[PDB]
Amino acid sequence: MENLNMDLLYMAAAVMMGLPAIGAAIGIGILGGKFLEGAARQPDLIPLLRTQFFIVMGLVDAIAMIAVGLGLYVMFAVA
Repeated sequence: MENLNMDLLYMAAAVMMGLPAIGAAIGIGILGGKFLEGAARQPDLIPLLRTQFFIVMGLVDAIAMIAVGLGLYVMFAVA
């Protein structure tokens, strides 16, 4: 209700803050690498537009979830 809802919002937001180290790091490294394999075959390819979409959508999982979730983690526990 009061403290239990603040423990739940905190724990999900810090779990979300670490999630980009799997998600958006596979976005840049593996779906930028697989993008450049697509550009060597055909520079306007359908799996090129999939992999380039996951370059932006990956590294934006990084920016949004790291700043909102590290913000909430430090507000509840450190204060």
